[PDB]
Amino acid sequence: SSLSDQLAQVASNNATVALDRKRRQKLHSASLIYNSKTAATQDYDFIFENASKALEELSQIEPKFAIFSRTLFSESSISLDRNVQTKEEIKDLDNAINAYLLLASSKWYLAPTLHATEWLVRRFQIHVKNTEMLLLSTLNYYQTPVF
Amino acid sequence: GGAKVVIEPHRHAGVYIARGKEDLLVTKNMAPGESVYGEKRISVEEPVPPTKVEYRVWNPFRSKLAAGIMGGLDELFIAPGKKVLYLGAASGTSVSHVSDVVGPEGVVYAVEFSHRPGRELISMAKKRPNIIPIIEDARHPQKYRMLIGMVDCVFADVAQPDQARIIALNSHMFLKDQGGVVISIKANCIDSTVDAETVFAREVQKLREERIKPLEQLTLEPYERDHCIVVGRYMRSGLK
Amino acid sequence: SKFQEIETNLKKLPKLETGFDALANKKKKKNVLPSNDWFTLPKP
Amino acid sequence: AMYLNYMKARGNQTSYKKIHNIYNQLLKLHPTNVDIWISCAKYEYEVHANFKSCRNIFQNGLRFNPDVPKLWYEYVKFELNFITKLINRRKVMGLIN
Amino acid sequence: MKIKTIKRSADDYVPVKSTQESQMPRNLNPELHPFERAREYTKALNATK
Amino acid sequence: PPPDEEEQLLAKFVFGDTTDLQENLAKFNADF
RNA sequence: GGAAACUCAAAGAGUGCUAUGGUAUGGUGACGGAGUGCGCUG
Repeated sequence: SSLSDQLAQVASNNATVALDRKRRQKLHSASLIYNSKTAATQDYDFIFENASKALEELSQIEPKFAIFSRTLFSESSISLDRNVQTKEEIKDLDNAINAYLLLASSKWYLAPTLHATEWLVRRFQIHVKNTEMLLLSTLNYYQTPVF
Repeated sequence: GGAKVVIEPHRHAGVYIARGKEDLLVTKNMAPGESVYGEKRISVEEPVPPTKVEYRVWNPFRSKLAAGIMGGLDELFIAPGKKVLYLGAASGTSVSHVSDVVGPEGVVYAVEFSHRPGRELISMAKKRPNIIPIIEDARHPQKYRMLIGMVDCVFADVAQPDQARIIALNSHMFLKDQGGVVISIKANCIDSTVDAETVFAREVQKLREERIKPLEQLTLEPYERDHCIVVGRYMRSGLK
Repeated sequence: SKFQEIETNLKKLPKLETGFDALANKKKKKNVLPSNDWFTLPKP
Repeated sequence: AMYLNYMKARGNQTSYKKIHNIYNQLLKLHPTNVDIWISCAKYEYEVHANFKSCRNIFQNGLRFNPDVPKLWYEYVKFELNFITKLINRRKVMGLIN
Repeated sequence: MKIKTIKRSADDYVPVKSTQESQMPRNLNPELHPFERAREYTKALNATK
Repeated sequence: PPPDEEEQLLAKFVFGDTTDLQENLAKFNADF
């Protein structure tokens, strides 16, 4: 194989790491609520606090989201970076993300689940890391703007 | 009178030329459906159906600024987003044309001192919302320093011998750096003992003494005898 | 005993009310709601 | 107000002139907001019992915004509280002496 | 066997929001900054010029 | 020098300790 | 020459943003607070 092929492989491996400001902007402007110019200027604290509000709304609708408030939506997860822990911690949080996605697959018609999984999109990069489970979970909604 | 013209954009932004067999200097109309001083209008149907928008003929024998435009000025500073401080807004004759050249997103502060012209200015500024009429003497800019902030061009159609002092005071208060200073000098109203070139040279010297660098002057001769427009910019540091 | 009634009256006198330190200890219940030119002639 | 609350609750270690400084600059920036005048005078009467300065605060606030009736009502409330404390200390000095 | 490498983590070095400036970590080791006499000699010469 | 539970709670806040976070991610096991 | 773009770089111009240490917190128990005395202002 060729050098550009092997480098496309290392780009696909390092897809989520922000190695300068321009890649961080292009990578953090990928939101599910806001457009790119607002989404690039938002913080982690802002999107976390309104995603925690939306998870409280989603949890009082369906009470199986409270353990996701315990682990995936806690305040240690504001500073938890995805691509800094090993493969075993990665598989732990990726089956956490799979649990959240196949729990909240049914709830996709009501905006608290959009504002709640906004934080999985922007903190844990599940649109590019945990992407097969995201497509498979929301496959039903294909005539809808959320898909 | 019922004929058809083609509207075409001028070099200057915000003003147009209507070509027929005699071509007309033309501006867009900010208040469509009425004329302000009896000029003629042009109604185009631009393409919900198309809308009838209209245009007003700028008369160079009733506007020193239009006489300057169609004599040929290299740069007006009256532009379609700007703020113009019109000094000597003697009625709504040229202020309406400056107002709709400047457009809905820009502001024209029309300063006039007499009161029946001020009444007509306020009734015109109702249907042209981008006109702030200021009834005050321009020789004391502090009396209306609270109503105006940071204009981009001053236009001076005052006809007083203390013209350059009025222009300098209003520029030092409200004009920004490298902003426009357009002056209509009337030689006979400044003083009639000397000739027109002497009084234009003295007024240009007064402007550069009050640090307004003149870029350009134009005599505007077929429409007015012994007039001038001097276009300068407010340099504020380094005419050199 | 001979003045505890007026000490309680000083305790129950109407105090000066603000909303300023309550404004310091205020919290919010806020959600998040989702997300031609005048002068250009028409090109024919 | 979080600044003022932390600075007041710091206790003996802070200085009441340090609270006076931030009251002075806050009242300078917001003269029209009236609850700051009430809070300033309430801190300097209901904690320090400084009647002269409290009267000065209320008169300066009523100089600035003499339009909201809330400052008027809190001033008549302060004056009634001051005269009630005056006559109760008279009654107490009679009942003791 | 315990093992630890350099975890740079990219949250401390390139900022999340685009409106704010990048972090400039410092390290005052003279090993990191080698030509300390020549560099400020040339800065003093460029200052005199 | 014993430990303390309140001390270790706000110490886990102050030192930025994700140890209970990784414990919960390893523990939760998708029990529902 | 032409076309495409959530493509990759090299540069230019303009605009936006409190863009604010004229010599950086009230305080290394060497410290702070209270009070007194001196000093200062009208």
